[PDB]
Amino acid sequence: WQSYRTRLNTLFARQLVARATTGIDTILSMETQNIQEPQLGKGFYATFV
Amino acid sequence: YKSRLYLLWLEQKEITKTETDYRYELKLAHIRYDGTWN
Repeated sequence: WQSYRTRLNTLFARQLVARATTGIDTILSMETQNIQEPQLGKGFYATFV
Repeated sequence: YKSRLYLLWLEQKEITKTETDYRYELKLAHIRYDGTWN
């Protein structure tokens, strides 16, 4: 949209499948909630302090 | 694949060309979290 990129889908579940192999206890862990997904097209991350 | 159990298999379909020949297809399926299959 203009210069904006809005994420529509997620790969979270795709990765969750592996986490899930140890049961709920992992699924609901904080660590699981920190799963990362790929950036939206060409671009970069930067911290503007 | 990705810790999920999948089955991968080959099937043969008999098709009239008369003469007979066969089509080959590969199918893949997996177990879902509730134990059922897709």
